[PDB]
Amino acid sequence: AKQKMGRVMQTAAFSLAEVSYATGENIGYQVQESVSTARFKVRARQENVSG
Amino acid sequence: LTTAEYLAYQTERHVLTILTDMSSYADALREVSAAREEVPGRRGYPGYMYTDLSTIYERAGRVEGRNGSITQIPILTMPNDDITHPIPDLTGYITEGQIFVDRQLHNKGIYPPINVLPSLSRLMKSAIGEGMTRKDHGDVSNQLYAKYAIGKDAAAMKAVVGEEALSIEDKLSLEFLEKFEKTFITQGAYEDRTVFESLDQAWSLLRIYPKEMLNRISPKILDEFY
Repeated sequence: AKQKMGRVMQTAAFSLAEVSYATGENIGYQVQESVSTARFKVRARQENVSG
Repeated sequence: LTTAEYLAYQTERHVLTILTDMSSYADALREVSAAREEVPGRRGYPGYMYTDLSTIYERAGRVEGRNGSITQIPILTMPNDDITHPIPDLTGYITEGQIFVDRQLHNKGIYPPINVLPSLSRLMKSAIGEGMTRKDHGDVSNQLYAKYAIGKDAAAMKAVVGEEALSIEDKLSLEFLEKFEKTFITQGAYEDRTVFESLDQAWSLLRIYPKEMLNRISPKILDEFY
C-alpha cells in the first residue's frame, strides 16, 4: 500500500496540476474558501481480527 | 487370584480378573499393618505396600506350558485425583498400563468417561495386529489419539484466538472432537461393541479429515480403507 500510495499521489498531483493549468490559476483559494463543511469522513469500525 | 490361577493354569482357559477398589485394599493393608505395632510408612500406607501390591498384581500373564492366561484390570480409586498418591504410583510401577476415568468427562456426561490423552497401554502393540483384531488397528488408534490431542489443543485455542482464525486442520479437528466424545467414547451402559465395529466407527470419524490430513495412518492402510 505504500508503493500504491507513492503511485497514486504522483498521478493525482499530475491531474491537479493539469487542471490548474487548464483553469489558468491555482484552485487553492477556492478550495480553502469551500472548506466550510467536510464531504469525506472516516467512521471507525472495531473489526475483530484474531483475538 | 487363586481362583484365576486355578482356572487359567490348572485348567486350560483364559481369565480376566477384575479387582475393584484397590484403594479399599490399600486401606485394609494399612489397618492390618497398624494392627501390629508397625509404624506407618510414606502416607500411612505401609512401607512394604509395593511388595504387598506386587504379590497381588503379578500373579497374571501368559505361561509357556499352559494355554491359559490371566489378564488383570484392577479398578482403582485415586484419592483427590492425585496420581502421585502411593497406590496409583505403585500400581503404575507394577502394572503395564493406565486407564484414566476423567472427572471432567463424567461431568460433561460422557459415559464411559475414559479420557484417552493420559490413558495408555504399554502392551497394545502386542495385541493390535494383523492376526489379532483388524490390521488397521495400530495406525487407526495412533491417528485417533493424535487427532484427539489436536482437537483438545484447538478447543483450548478457540477461546483465545477466535473460532474463525483457527487453521483448517484445527477447524476440522473441533468437529472431530465433538463427534468423537459424543459418539465414540460416548457409549451406552449396555452397548457392546466388537473391536471391528469400534474400528469401523473410528474410521467413520476419521473420514472427516481429507485423505492427506491423516498423517499417522500408513499409506497402505489409507489405500485399503477410507
